[PDB]
Amino acid sequence: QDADKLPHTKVTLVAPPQVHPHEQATKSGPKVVEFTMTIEEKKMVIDDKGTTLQAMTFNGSMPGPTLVVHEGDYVQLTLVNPATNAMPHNVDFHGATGALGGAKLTNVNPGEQATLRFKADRSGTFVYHCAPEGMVPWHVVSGMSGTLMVLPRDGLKDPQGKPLHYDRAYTIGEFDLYIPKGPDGKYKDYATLAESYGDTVQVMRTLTPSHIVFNGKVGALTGANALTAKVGETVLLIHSQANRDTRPHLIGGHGDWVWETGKFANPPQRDLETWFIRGGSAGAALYTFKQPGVYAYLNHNLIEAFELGAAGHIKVEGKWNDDLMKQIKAPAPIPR
Amino acid sequence: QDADKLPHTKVTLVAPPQVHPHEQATKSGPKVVEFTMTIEEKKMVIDDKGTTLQAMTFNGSMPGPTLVVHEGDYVQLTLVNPATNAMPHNVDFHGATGALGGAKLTNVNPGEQATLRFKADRSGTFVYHCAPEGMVPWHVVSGMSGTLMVLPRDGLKDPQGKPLHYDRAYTIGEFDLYIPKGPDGKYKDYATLAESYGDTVQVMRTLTPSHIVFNGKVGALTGANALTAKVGETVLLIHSQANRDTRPHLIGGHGDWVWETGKFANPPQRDLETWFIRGGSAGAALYTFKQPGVYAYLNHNLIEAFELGAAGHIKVEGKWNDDLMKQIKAPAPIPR
Amino acid sequence: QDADKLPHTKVTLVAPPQVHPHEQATKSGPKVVEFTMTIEEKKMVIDDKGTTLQAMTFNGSMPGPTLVVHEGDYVQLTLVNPATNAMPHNVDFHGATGALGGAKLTNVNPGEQATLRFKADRSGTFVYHCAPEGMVPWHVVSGMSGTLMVLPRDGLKDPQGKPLHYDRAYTIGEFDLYIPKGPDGKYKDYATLAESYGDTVQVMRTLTPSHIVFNGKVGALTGANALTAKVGETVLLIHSQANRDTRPHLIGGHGDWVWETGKFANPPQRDLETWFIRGGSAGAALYTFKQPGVYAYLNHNLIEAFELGAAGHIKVEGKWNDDLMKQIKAPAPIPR
Ligand SMILES: [Cu+2]
Ligand SMILES: [Cu+2]
Ligand SMILES: [Cu+2]
Ligand SMILES: [Cu+2]
Ligand SMILES: [Cu+2]
Ligand SMILES: [Cu+2]
Ligand SMILES: [Zn+2]
Ligand SMILES: [Zn+2]
Ligand SMILES: [Zn+2]
Repeated sequence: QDADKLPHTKVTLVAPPQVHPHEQATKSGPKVVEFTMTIEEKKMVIDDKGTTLQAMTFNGSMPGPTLVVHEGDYVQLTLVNPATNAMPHNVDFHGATGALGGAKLTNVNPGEQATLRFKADRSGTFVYHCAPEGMVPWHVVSGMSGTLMVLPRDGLKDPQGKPLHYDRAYTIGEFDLYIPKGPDGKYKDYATLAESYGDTVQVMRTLTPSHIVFNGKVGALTGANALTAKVGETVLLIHSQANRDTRPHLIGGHGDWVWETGKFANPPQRDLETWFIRGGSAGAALYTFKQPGVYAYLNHNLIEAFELGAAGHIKVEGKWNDDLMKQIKAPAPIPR
Repeated sequence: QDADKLPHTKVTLVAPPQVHPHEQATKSGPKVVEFTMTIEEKKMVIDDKGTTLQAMTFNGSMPGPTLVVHEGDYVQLTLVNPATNAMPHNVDFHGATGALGGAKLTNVNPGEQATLRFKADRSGTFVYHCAPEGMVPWHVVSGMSGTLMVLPRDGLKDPQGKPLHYDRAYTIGEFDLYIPKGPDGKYKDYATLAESYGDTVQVMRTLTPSHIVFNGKVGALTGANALTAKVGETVLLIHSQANRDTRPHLIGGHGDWVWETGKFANPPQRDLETWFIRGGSAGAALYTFKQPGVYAYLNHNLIEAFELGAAGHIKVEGKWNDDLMKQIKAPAPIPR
Repeated sequence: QDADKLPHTKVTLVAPPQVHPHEQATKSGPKVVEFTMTIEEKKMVIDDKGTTLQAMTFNGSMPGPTLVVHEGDYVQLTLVNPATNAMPHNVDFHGATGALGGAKLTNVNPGEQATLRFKADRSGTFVYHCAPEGMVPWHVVSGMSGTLMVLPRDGLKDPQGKPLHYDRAYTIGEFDLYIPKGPDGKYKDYATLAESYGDTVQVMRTLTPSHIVFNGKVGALTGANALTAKVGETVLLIHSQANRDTRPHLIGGHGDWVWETGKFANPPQRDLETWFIRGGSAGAALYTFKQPGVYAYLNHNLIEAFELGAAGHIKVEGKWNDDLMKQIKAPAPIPR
């Protein structure tokens, strides 16, 4: 026990899909790691036809940034709700024990801020999300979630206890969105956040999302914004879904080691084609690239991916390996 | 073999969320454990606006009571269908081998009763449900399911083979309900069970539940009816869903050890934030409370929980632990 | 490396639910295994009321046939798209590494054919499916998927490393179908494949299937077409779902050993009542029959099974075992 004896570090958060610099295995000791996050309500364009979402976010982004600590650290968050916002908010860390994830101790009306500490005594990727009483699903589906990664002190491990590592970490929040439609069957635009509410609840209750998006927008992780890697590189793909199940898949790739339930004291599974993230959870997959090219990373309900938007790209540099894959005969007429 | 050489015990069932008294590890030997259950059709109020369900139940409750035996025992059930009921019924134990779970050997018109025996040769929590030919989903979604827990003879075990135990067992049946609506868009009330049928089937086919409820009602496990524990206590949370997937989560807590597929010869997983119960199955989680307070136990599709009703509370007594969690700065104005 | 040094074998594919002859454990060495498949677009009757699907298939069947190799082999597929078809097509093997599963190297307009080779370096059942740019979900949901099983060289293994085997392999593709309805609320019939498109997309986007079917049709694996086994026999049930989650269950039976994620380097789970196939994946269960009779194999969302069609039968010959299950008292009046 006593956390007050311990050294402090301040961490500067970065925007998804990146994750702030951290060590995997560490020789360092339990610290009190300090973070600050600032809630921002805002309208966002979520697709290529100018449909908007009256959104709510931690730190301006969907998802919130990923916070990283080691098992044994103490997370200390200053949560700030500017008076420029319209709603109260709080925070529920699934990584934390007591007070409803910290939601009870972090209720912040606009103009307020609070500071929570909890011990990160359990390794894994864990969702955090806003949970204001009477209003939980709305705040979550409107964008208010992210990931806390608690790495084992000696870093990641395979089922045999052998070390595993990644060279690059990426963070993907998947967001099932419930955008209301007018009598004309066009999506509704709302002047304020409060005004989106009633109509939104009614779409939510149909359990049918209008949109399902990575990192805030259809196409968010495509084009200039595609993720990147090199043949030989190991990536950790962190995938959070605070409200609905999803099934990540890397087209042309695999999940070399996957913790689908996101909890690193458990052995991961290997060679996965498609894994499963349970709504209300974050999972983690390692992949070491072996072929160059553009890969698709997606929800493998293909409707949810291609029709609804749950899909991104990874652009991978390096040398083609004909042993792994070879075009023997290119497309050509069927021999007469 | 031969079951006829064996001693008999009669078990007196109790109503959910409690589970009848049983031993975990036992020095005792294979018995023929005798149970009796009586089907009851009845109208139930399922939410706080007086919406009713033309329900069908084992022993008067949703879910049915939980039956407990040890691996190697023989379950012997007398299933009674009173002439005061309108439908035939039977029973399908997923814990059992042959005759479609026992459904073929237990077809009981109103006024009849039958007695089934099967060997409980496989450990785990297992769903049982009514499965009358031509009418299976209807009977299941209208309430006719429950759990058979078959404990290992030497009790529960962690992945390393170390003993695990619970001090208190709770049983939660989650029920996706398909209540029809009138042209006025109000829920339909039906004078008889038979009359609910056609309209219900049509809602079912949309795969969109009107309600999703723990133990028969919205708010069933809240207020006076909240579950209870103490700091230091280990609870086993048994969660059945005979028809639809769900994703249990304990807010402010974890799944210390979880058998999401519900089968105790498999190693459980640890530190889970959210687990997954496959429709047609029962799972089991252990949690040892470390902080006092009211916890929410819920389906972490938050729409299904807060809008539709898949949520309950656990009221936990004891001493707050500031090491685990501490309000450093309560909500207060953002410093100018 | 070099695949060109290696011997070739030609495999003759068979129609589901059968799987072409293969060895489990093998003393043989890495070969280049050659397959050819021919795409066929066609109208199919999918239920007992003459509803049709403008379908697209590999080799004339839903699902495609199952291709079997051993870990270390090279799969070499000649994919043929006859000029009698209307669409371009390709193939994405989840078992393969690079070029989007091989989709990029296999784009075949009608009248063309291509040949792909990749190394099957990872054991498991893996989905393959057509993935033509701009048109992926449509081709997949209209029938274009199947399984590649890559067996370990020394065959299947339990979590302790002990050998496992099957005597009979069956392959089940489950297909969520999105059949449009007219203003009269009857299913739409389409003269051409291209004409089904726009309406189909709109049903897809509701994420509500009109039909969910094993192997192309409601009742496909029932009656004369039921699967078969004997008491004492071990079956491997391969279950693919290229687009949507499903939850296989064997009524009256179990999953003795189950790889729900379908990847044989992972330990399987035992005693499962219901397992979970993630959309975009194939899983595998072993079961050794202990009782004769007709079993139901189904998606245990019972609505999806009985209302929508995700259910088949297994007819099992042999001797009843009263130790496992016994009708103690048949149905008879409740004693006065
Ligand atoms: Cu909020
Ligand atoms: Cu939560
Ligand atoms: Cu019944
Ligand atoms: Cu069942
Ligand atoms: Cu195609
Ligand atoms: Cu795919
Ligand atoms: Zn590396
Ligand atoms: Zn205890
Ligand atoms: Zn055998």
